Amino acid sequence: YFQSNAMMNQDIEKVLISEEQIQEKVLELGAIIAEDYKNTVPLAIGVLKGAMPFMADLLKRTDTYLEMDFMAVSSYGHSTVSTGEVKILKDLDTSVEGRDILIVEDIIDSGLTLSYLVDLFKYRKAKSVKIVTLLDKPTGRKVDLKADYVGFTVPHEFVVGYGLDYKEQYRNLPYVGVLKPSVYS
Amino acid sequence: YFQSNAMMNQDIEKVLISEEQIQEKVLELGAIIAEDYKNTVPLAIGVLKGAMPFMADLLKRTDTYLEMDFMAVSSYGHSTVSTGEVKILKDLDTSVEGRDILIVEDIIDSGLTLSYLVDLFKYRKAKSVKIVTLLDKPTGRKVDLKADYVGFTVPHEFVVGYGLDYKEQYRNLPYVGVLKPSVYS
Amino acid sequence: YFQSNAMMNQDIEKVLISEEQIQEKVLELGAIIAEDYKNTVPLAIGVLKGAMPFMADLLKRTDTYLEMDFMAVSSYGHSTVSTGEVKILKDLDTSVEGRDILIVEDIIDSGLTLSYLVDLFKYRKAKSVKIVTLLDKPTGRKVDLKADYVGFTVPHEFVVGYGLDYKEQYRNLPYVGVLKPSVYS
Amino acid sequence: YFQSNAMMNQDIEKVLISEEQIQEKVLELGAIIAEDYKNTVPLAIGVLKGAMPFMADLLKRTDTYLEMDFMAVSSYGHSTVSTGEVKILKDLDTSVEGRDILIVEDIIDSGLTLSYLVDLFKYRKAKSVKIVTLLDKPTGRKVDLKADYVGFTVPHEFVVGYGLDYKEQYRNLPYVGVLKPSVYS
Ligand code: NA
Ligand code: NA
Ligand code: NA
Ligand code: NA
Repeated sequence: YFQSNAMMNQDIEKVLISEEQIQEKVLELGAIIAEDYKNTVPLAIGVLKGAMPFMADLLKRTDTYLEMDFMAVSSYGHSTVSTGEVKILKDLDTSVEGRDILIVEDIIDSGLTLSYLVDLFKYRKAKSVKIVTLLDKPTGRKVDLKADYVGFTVPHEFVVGYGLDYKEQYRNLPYVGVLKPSVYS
Repeated sequence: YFQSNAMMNQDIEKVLISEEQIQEKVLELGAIIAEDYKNTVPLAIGVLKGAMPFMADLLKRTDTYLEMDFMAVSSYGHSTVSTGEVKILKDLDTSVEGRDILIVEDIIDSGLTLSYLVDLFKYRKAKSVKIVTLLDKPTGRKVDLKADYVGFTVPHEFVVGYGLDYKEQYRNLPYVGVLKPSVYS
Repeated sequence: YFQSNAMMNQDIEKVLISEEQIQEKVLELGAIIAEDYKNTVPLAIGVLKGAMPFMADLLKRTDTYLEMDFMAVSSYGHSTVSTGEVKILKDLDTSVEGRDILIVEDIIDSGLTLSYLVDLFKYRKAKSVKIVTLLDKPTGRKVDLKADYVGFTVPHEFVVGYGLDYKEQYRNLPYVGVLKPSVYS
Repeated sequence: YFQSNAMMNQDIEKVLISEEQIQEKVLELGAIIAEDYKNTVPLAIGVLKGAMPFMADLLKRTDTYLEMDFMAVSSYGHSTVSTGEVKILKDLDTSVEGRDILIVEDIIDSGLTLSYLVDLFKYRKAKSVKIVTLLDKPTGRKVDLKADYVGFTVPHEFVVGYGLDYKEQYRNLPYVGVLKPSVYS
């Protein structure tokens, strides 16, 4: 009976999106974004913690002047389930007024919290607000919200990796995998 | 006479560390850290915003269970320049007590800020605190502080890219470059 | 020649609003607010740090069920002076949606930051947003904004005390005084 | 039958410490503190939200130069029930190094949170750290901690008022009362 050190791959049912697929797509989106933001320096924002790996790869493949920033938010309880209103833990380091804001996200599902942030930025007089998401789960929507750039449309699979976690782990996987039912059931 | 949109490359005097060099070193360091933390899930933390690109790539090449978190800090004025004490704007999302902390940094120069945080984590009863930095400028130290893992030891260059900025721009370059004198003086 | 320890009163040229006046006005305002909010538990919010002494005394003389909360904000520089847009350092502990918000302030001058907060709460779907200020300098307005409750309308005086500071000192005076010119110039 | 508008007093079993007692004590503590901090300008800190009414009254009865500041913290869960380690939501606006810190609190019960903050300030190189608390429940201690100034020693009563809440309400009472079992049972 061979026993060895636990590896994350042992918890993965299958690879939904490979690292190779991801890099191919990041290269595509970054080129499109560079073209679309040619003239101005936008503020590319990521909401911690999920967006980090994608935002990092995407922006280095986006050949244009831009500024990066980040926000941290937390839930107010069941009221973060109605309008998506969240508690701001860390706001942007610079003002939104007159800026072209690009929100970089790992996945859009219910669309609630991203919807709340987009309109908060429009309230703060952003010149524009657009969203680029690596993954999109359209059947999950609880409010209408269409991302401006989408890497992949995914079905209702329990996904982890490339920013996506299960109990704060797995975010470091270089691919998006489907977690075996055993691990979370 | 022909004009057109500006490109970041025009502002770079030379490439100090190529994207290929960074990737080779990230692979190397990822493997070493995975080996060192194979029997425990450490808390890998990055201090916004410079550490992101490196933290993303490094953790992707570190095949072990681990948790990610982030801190945001700001200067208290000259009392930060003289001692490292910084104002915490976003604290860790989880407790430090009993955890193995791994601080991921882009560059260590004076070492003041990092030293303040290291001893803050020790005050909070961390089990261990280690530091991995992509770049190390040992001649700049104002306090004794040696990184546990170092990608590159750099000389006296004005650098930008791969997280390093000049007036908040250039962090998205996929390499570490030397900025032309004209741009900052 | 006799010297001794310094006393704050030495720095005050004249009492503008005495402790006796403030207390009489707080009693009056607290009774009005209690009547206006008798059938609802409003969320009374103070923006740190100036509003504290007034908010403590006001709410104590307001005999009705209510909840207290506080926000902390900082300036974005020359982008907070022409919009009022400020950086949120500490957001409310509870959601704004559907709540009657009562902002307690020490003084309204330009009305910029307060106007930004009011419309922020309306963006957050507050049921109502009202403002009670101990002092009002209407001649300083940079935006149209009238408080719903005002203790005293003040002229063009350099004031300190009862929350108002000069270099973070004097906030503990139990009255509002005019600072001797010597101290600030 | 006779039904009237709900008043907070209807939820109060009895008044444990009256407004009259509170003011008499604040006057005493304020005079002692002004004497103890005669020569220096201490940084008087309050942890939101409970400390507000007391800090407000106490500091205005403290006739000495001082700076006020505030912190906001949140629990990490069960790990905040061992060392008292908490998540910092709002840190001090100024540095602690070399400052005489005076923590103003409404009540010390387990002593966990305050013990963590006191030693955090000593870690940040405060010149001194002392505590003034309105109420003290010494039998509640889970860690050793004696306040330097204490208004009243209270037994194990479910208290509300003068900053103390029950479901975020009652903080505005101008006295400290014992809540009727009915209300919380
Ligand atoms: Na651009
Ligand atoms: Na591990
Ligand atoms: Na009410
Ligand atoms: Na003093």
